[PDB]
Amino acid sequence: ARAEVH
Amino acid sequence: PNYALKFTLAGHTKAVSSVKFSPNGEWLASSSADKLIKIWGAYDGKFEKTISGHKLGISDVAWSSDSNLLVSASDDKTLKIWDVSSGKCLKTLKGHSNYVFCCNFNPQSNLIVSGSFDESVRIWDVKTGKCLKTLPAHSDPVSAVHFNRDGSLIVSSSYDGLCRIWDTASGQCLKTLIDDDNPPVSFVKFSPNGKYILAATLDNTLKLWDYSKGKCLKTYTGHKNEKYCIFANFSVTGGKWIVSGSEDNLVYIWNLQTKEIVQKLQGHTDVVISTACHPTENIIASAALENDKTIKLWKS
Repeated sequence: ARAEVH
Repeated sequence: PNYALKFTLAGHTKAVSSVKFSPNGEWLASSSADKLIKIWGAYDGKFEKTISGHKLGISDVAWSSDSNLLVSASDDKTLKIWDVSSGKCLKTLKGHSNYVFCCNFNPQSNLIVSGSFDESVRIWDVKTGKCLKTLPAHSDPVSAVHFNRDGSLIVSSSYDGLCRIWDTASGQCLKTLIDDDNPPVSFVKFSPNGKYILAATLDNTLKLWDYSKGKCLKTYTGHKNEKYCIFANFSVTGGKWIVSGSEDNLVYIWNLQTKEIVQKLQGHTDVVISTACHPTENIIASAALENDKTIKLWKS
């Protein structure tokens, strides 16, 4: 999700 | 402007992922990695209600133009359409083969557009919940999707470094925008008047494009953005500003025309991932990640 870095 | 902290909204148990003000200005909706959507009073920050149903973290939530519905995008690979007043999940949109990251209703709120880690953009019918079209839009996760003023166009952004404009009816790619470098595009949206597109790239830069001419008109710098997909806004209730969160835990505000930084809001203890501007009052909502977990309301 957005809260995690891709 | 002179934005000052007025309220801090605590409730989410994990990083907040997005915040949006309802078009009628009454509420603020927030989504979080805690799998929940929360509603708060836009003026007093008073907690209103919690909407649950997603099986995994949520990355985005958006309001229908009449403020009656919400659509959320989750890592559970679905989007859910919710009736805000009742809290009911009207439809669960299934079709993406990977995490759904971004979503928005079109102006008529009869369609929903979504972007996924499956590298596609999907267009759904709100009433039936069926997918109408699937666009093989990008070659990396889609970070943002937004309809233009009349809903005839969709703009999408991706980690593939591109911003693409699609014809809603035909699904054809009408334009691809990219500058002299190819950093991931982490956010994009049309301006209120629909003439421009504001795009964020993971090289600490925000850019205002005249998509018709395919030219970059303004660049906004000074903040930190190299890791997260941080939202950006057009503030129009008072002075015309550009607003955005930053990885240095601050909210940045720029003069849209001069590109100068006019204010920086301090208070959050972690990355400010999302900001939203109230439709009629000079109010800004900001949300932060895991080490913070709160939403803050600022007024000028």
